[PDB]
Amino acid sequence: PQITLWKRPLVTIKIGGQLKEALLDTGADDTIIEEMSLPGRWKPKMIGGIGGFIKVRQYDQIIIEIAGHKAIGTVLVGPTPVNIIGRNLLTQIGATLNF
Amino acid sequence: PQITLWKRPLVTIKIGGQLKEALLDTGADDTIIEEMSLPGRWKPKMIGGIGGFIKVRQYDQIIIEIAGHKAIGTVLVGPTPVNIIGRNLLTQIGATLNF
Ligand SMILES: CC(C)CN(C[C@@H](O)[C@H](Cc1ccccc1)NC(=O)O[C@H]1CO[C@H]2OCC[C@H]21)S(=O)(=O)c1ccc(N)cc1
Ligand SMILES: CC(C)CN(C[C@@H](O)[C@H](Cc1ccccc1)NC(=O)O[C@H]1CO[C@H]2OCC[C@H]21)S(=O)(=O)c1ccc(N)cc1
Ligand SMILES: [Cl-]
Ligand SMILES: [Cl-]
Ligand SMILES: [Cl-]
Repeated sequence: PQITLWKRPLVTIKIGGQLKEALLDTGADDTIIEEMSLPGRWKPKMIGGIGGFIKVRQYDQIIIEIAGHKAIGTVLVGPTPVNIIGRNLLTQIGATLNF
Repeated sequence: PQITLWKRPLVTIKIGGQLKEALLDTGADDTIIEEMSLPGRWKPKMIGGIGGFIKVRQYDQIIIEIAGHKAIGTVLVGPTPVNIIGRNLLTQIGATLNF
Protein backbone atom coordinates (compact mmCIF):
# COMPACT_ATOMS: atom_id res chain seq x y z
CA PRO A 1 0.00 0.00 0.00
CA GLN A 2 0.81 3.71 -0.08
CA ILE A 3 -0.20 4.92 3.40
CA THR A 4 -0.89 8.57 4.17
CA LEU A 5 -0.31 9.87 7.68
CA TRP A 6 -3.47 11.79 8.61
CA LYS A 7 -4.14 9.09 11.22
CA ARG A 8 -1.72 6.73 12.95
CA PRO A 9 -0.37 4.08 10.51
CA LEU A 10 -1.69 1.08 12.40
CA VAL A 11 -1.58 -2.32 10.71
CA THR A 12 -2.70 -5.80 11.44
CA ILE A 13 0.04 -8.04 12.76
CA LYS A 14 -0.04 -11.71 13.64
CA ILE A 15 2.22 -13.68 16.09
CA GLY A 16 1.46 -17.25 16.65
CA GLY A 17 -2.32 -17.40 16.96
CA GLN A 18 -2.67 -13.84 18.18
CA LEU A 19 -3.98 -11.05 15.94
CA LYS A 20 -2.98 -7.60 17.20
CA GLU A 21 -2.29 -4.22 15.70
CA ALA A 22 0.80 -2.04 15.79
CA LEU A 23 2.00 1.39 14.79
CA LEU A 24 4.44 1.56 11.91
CA ASP A 25 7.09 3.77 13.50
CA THR A 26 9.97 5.01 11.32
CA GLY A 27 11.28 6.74 14.43
CA ALA A 28 11.73 3.45 16.31
CA ASP A 29 14.93 1.51 15.86
CA ASP A 30 13.35 -1.66 17.27
CA THR A 31 9.90 -3.37 17.51
CA ILE A 32 8.13 -3.33 20.90
CA ILE A 33 4.80 -4.75 21.88
CA GLU A 34 2.98 -4.94 25.23
CA GLU A 35 2.39 -8.66 25.35
CA MET A 36 2.97 -11.90 23.48
CA SER A 37 1.24 -15.18 24.41
CA LEU A 38 3.34 -17.77 26.17
CA PRO A 39 6.67 -16.61 24.63
CA GLY A 40 9.16 -18.38 26.97
CA ARG A 41 12.38 -16.95 28.34
CA TRP A 42 13.68 -13.54 27.35
CA LYS A 43 16.90 -11.70 27.60
CA PRO A 44 16.86 -8.35 29.38
CA LYS A 45 17.44 -5.19 27.35
CA MET A 46 17.26 -1.45 27.97
CA ILE A 47 15.86 1.00 25.62
CA GLY A 48 15.27 4.71 25.56
CA GLY A 49 12.34 6.84 24.70
CA ILE A 50 11.33 10.48 25.12
CA GLY A 51 10.63 10.08 28.86
CA GLY A 52 13.58 8.04 29.99
CA PHE A 53 14.61 4.45 29.77
CA ILE A 54 12.69 1.20 30.22
CA LYS A 55 13.52 -2.40 30.83
CA VAL A 56 12.22 -4.70 28.12
CA ARG A 57 12.12 -8.42 27.34
CA GLN A 58 14.02 -9.42 24.21
CA TYR A 59 12.82 -12.34 22.07
CA ASP A 60 14.71 -13.33 18.93
CA GLN A 61 13.57 -15.19 15.81
CA ILE A 62 9.92 -14.30 16.13
CA ILE A 63 7.80 -15.03 13.08
CA ILE A 64 5.46 -12.08 12.65
CA GLU A 65 3.04 -11.17 9.90
CA ILE A 66 2.86 -7.39 9.40
CA ALA A 67 0.12 -6.07 7.14
CA GLY A 68 0.16 -9.40 5.34
CA HIS A 69 3.97 -9.54 4.90
CA LYS A 70 6.13 -12.09 6.71
CA ALA A 71 9.06 -11.01 8.81
CA ILE A 72 11.28 -12.94 11.18
CA GLY A 73 13.27 -11.07 13.79
CA THR A 74 13.58 -9.58 17.23
CA VAL A 75 10.50 -8.48 19.13
CA LEU A 76 10.76 -6.69 22.44
CA VAL A 77 7.99 -6.91 25.06
CA GLY A 78 7.80 -3.95 27.38
CA PRO A 79 5.86 -1.02 28.75
CA THR A 80 5.27 0.72 25.45
CA PRO A 81 2.07 2.78 25.42
CA VAL A 82 1.32 1.51 21.90
CA ASN A 83 2.63 -1.50 19.99
CA ILE A 84 5.32 -0.37 17.53
CA ILE A 85 6.92 -1.92 14.47
CA GLY A 86 10.37 -0.42 14.24
CA ARG A 87 12.97 -0.31 11.52
CA ASN A 88 14.39 -3.75 12.26
CA LEU A 89 11.19 -5.22 10.81
CA LEU A 90 10.13 -2.37 8.48
CA THR A 91 13.15 -3.11 6.30
CA GLN A 92 12.13 -6.80 6.03
CA ILE A 93 8.73 -5.90 4.59
CA GLY A 94 10.28 -3.42 2.15
CA ALA A 95 8.81 -0.29 3.70
CA THR A 96 10.05 3.08 2.56
CA LEU A 97 9.09 6.63 3.46
CA ASN A 98 8.37 8.70 0.26
CA PHE A 99 7.72 12.36 -0.56
CA PRO B 1 12.88 10.84 -2.41
CA GLN B 2 12.33 7.26 -1.48
CA ILE B 3 14.00 6.67 1.89
CA THR B 4 14.91 3.15 3.00
CA LEU B 5 15.01 2.36 6.68
CA TRP B 6 18.34 0.64 7.28
CA LYS B 7 19.39 3.75 9.23
CA ARG B 8 17.39 6.48 10.95
CA PRO B 9 15.47 8.69 8.44
CA LEU B 10 17.12 11.98 9.35
CA VAL B 11 16.66 14.94 7.01
CA THR B 12 17.72 18.57 6.91
CA ILE B 13 15.20 21.02 8.29
CA LYS B 14 15.17 24.80 8.45
CA ILE B 15 13.31 26.46 11.31
CA GLY B 16 13.90 30.00 12.59
CA GLY B 17 16.30 30.53 9.67
CA GLN B 18 18.50 27.81 11.30
CA LEU B 19 19.55 24.58 9.64
CA LYS B 20 19.05 21.53 11.83
CA GLU B 21 18.36 17.84 11.25
CA ALA B 22 15.39 15.84 12.44
CA LEU B 23 13.99 12.41 12.41
CA LEU B 24 11.02 11.69 10.15
CA ASP B 25 8.86 9.76 12.60
CA THR B 26 5.59 8.18 11.51
CA GLY B 27 5.13 7.08 15.14
CA ALA B 28 5.03 10.67 16.40
CA ASP B 29 1.65 12.38 16.31
CA ASP B 30 3.18 15.89 16.47
CA THR B 31 6.53 17.51 15.85
CA ILE B 32 9.01 18.13 18.75
CA ILE B 33 12.23 20.25 18.36
CA GLU B 34 14.98 20.68 20.97
CA GLU B 35 15.08 24.00 22.78
CA MET B 36 15.26 27.04 20.53
CA SER B 37 13.60 30.41 20.19
CA LEU B 38 10.38 30.68 18.17
CA PRO B 39 8.02 33.60 17.57
CA GLY B 40 4.62 34.18 18.99
CA ARG B 41 2.81 33.01 22.11
CA TRP B 42 3.23 29.46 23.34
CA LYS B 43 1.02 27.22 25.44
CA PRO B 44 2.27 24.64 27.98
CA LYS B 45 1.59 21.01 27.07
CA MET B 46 2.81 17.49 27.91
CA ILE B 47 3.62 14.63 25.60
CA GLY B 48 4.06 10.97 26.29
CA GLY B 49 5.88 7.96 24.96
CA ILE B 50 8.33 5.35 26.12
CA GLY B 51 9.49 6.19 29.60
CA GLY B 52 6.68 8.61 30.33
CA PHE B 53 5.81 12.20 29.75
CA ILE B 54 7.71 15.42 29.20
CA LYS B 55 6.73 19.10 29.40
CA VAL B 56 6.85 21.10 26.15
CA ARG B 57 5.97 24.54 24.78
CA GLN B 58 3.45 24.53 21.92
CA TYR B 59 3.95 27.13 19.19
CA ASP B 60 1.32 27.39 16.44
CA GLN B 61 1.61 28.20 12.76
CA ILE B 62 5.39 27.88 12.54
CA ILE B 63 7.16 27.74 9.16
CA ILE B 64 9.51 25.06 8.55
CA GLU B 65 11.29 23.56 5.64
CA ILE B 66 11.61 19.74 5.66
CA ALA B 67 14.15 18.36 3.15
CA GLY B 68 13.45 21.42 1.01
CA HIS B 69 9.66 21.33 1.33
CA LYS B 70 7.71 24.06 3.13
CA ALA B 71 5.26 23.16 5.88
CA ILE B 72 3.41 25.34 8.37
CA GLY B 73 1.96 24.01 11.57
CA THR B 74 2.34 23.33 15.25
CA VAL B 75 5.81 22.86 16.66
CA LEU B 76 6.46 21.61 20.19
CA VAL B 77 9.76 22.57 21.84
CA GLY B 78 11.21 20.55 24.70
CA PRO B 79 13.75 18.04 25.99
CA THR B 80 13.67 15.48 23.27
CA PRO B 81 16.97 13.71 22.55
CA VAL B 82 16.41 14.04 18.80
CA ASN B 83 14.45 16.54 16.74
CA ILE B 84 11.30 14.78 15.48
CA ILE B 85 9.04 15.62 12.56
CA GLY B 86 5.69 14.04 13.37
CA ARG B 87 2.59 13.34 11.37
CA ASN B 88 1.16 16.84 11.76
CA LEU B 89 3.91 18.11 9.42
CA LEU B 90 4.60 14.88 7.43
CA THR B 91 1.06 15.21 6.05
CA GLN B 92 1.83 18.74 4.85
CA ILE B 93 4.60 17.48 2.53
CA GLY B 94 2.62 14.45 1.33
CA ALA B 95 4.85 11.87 2.96
CA THR B 96 3.70 8.27 2.71
CA LEU B 97 4.78 4.83 3.84
CA ASN B 98 5.10 2.49 0.83
CA PHE B 99 5.50 -1.30 0.74
C1 LIG C 1 6.76 5.71 21.19
C2 LIG C 1 5.89 6.39 20.16
C3 LIG C 1 4.47 5.89 20.23
C4 LIG C 1 5.93 7.90 20.26
N1 LIG C 1 7.29 8.46 20.10
C5 LIG C 1 7.77 8.44 18.71
C6 LIG C 1 8.80 7.33 18.49
O1 LIG C 1 9.04 7.18 17.09
C7 LIG C 1 10.14 7.52 19.22
C8 LIG C 1 11.01 8.69 18.71
C9 LIG C 1 12.32 8.78 19.50
C10 LIG C 1 13.51 8.43 18.86
C11 LIG C 1 14.72 8.50 19.56
C12 LIG C 1 14.71 8.91 20.86
C13 LIG C 1 13.52 9.26 21.48
C14 LIG C 1 12.34 9.20 20.82
N2 LIG C 1 10.89 6.28 19.14
C15 LIG C 1 11.09 5.49 20.22
O2 LIG C 1 10.76 5.69 21.41
O3 LIG C 1 11.75 4.39 19.81
C16 LIG C 1 12.28 3.52 20.88
C17 LIG C 1 12.16 2.06 20.29
O4 LIG C 1 13.24 1.97 19.34
C18 LIG C 1 14.34 2.72 19.91
O5 LIG C 1 14.85 3.53 18.89
C19 LIG C 1 14.62 4.93 19.17
C20 LIG C 1 14.39 5.01 20.67
C21 LIG C 1 13.79 3.66 21.00
S1 LIG C 1 7.68 9.76 21.07
O6 LIG C 1 9.01 10.19 20.69
O7 LIG C 1 7.46 9.31 22.38
C22 LIG C 1 6.61 11.10 20.74
C23 LIG C 1 5.38 11.12 21.34
C24 LIG C 1 4.49 12.13 20.98
C25 LIG C 1 4.84 13.12 20.04
N3 LIG C 1 3.99 14.14 19.65
C26 LIG C 1 6.10 13.04 19.47
C27 LIG C 1 6.96 12.06 19.82
C1 LIG D 1 10.53 23.19 27.08
C2 LIG D 1 10.58 23.84 28.46
C3 LIG D 1 11.19 25.19 28.32
C4 LIG D 1 9.17 23.68 29.02
N1 LIG D 1 9.15 24.26 30.35
C5 LIG D 1 9.44 23.26 31.37
C6 LIG D 1 10.30 23.84 32.50
O1 LIG D 1 10.15 22.99 33.63
C7 LIG D 1 11.74 24.11 32.12
C8 LIG D 1 12.56 22.80 31.86
C9 LIG D 1 14.00 23.17 31.63
C10 LIG D 1 15.00 22.77 32.50
C11 LIG D 1 16.35 23.13 32.24
C12 LIG D 1 16.60 23.89 31.10
C13 LIG D 1 15.62 24.29 30.23
C14 LIG D 1 14.31 23.94 30.47
N2 LIG D 1 12.37 24.87 33.22
C15 LIG D 1 12.78 26.14 33.01
O2 LIG D 1 12.52 26.84 32.07
O3 LIG D 1 13.53 26.49 34.08
C16 LIG D 1 13.92 27.87 34.08
C17 LIG D 1 14.21 28.24 35.52
O4 LIG D 1 15.55 27.94 35.74
C18 LIG D 1 16.26 28.27 34.55
O5 LIG D 1 17.32 27.40 34.33
C19 LIG D 1 16.76 26.33 33.56
C20 LIG D 1 15.90 27.04 32.52
C21 LIG D 1 15.28 28.14 33.38
S1 LIG D 1 7.81 25.28 30.65
O6 LIG D 1 7.78 26.13 29.48
O7 LIG D 1 7.97 26.09 31.86
C22 LIG D 1 6.25 24.55 30.79
C23 LIG D 1 5.75 24.21 32.00
C24 LIG D 1 4.82 23.21 32.12
C25 LIG D 1 4.38 22.51 30.97
N3 LIG D 1 3.47 21.52 31.05
C26 LIG D 1 4.92 22.89 29.77
C27 LIG D 1 5.82 23.88 29.68
CL1 LIG E 1 -9.48 7.66 7.32
CL1 LIG F 1 -3.29 -3.87 7.89
CL1 LIG G 1 5.68 -18.81 28.69
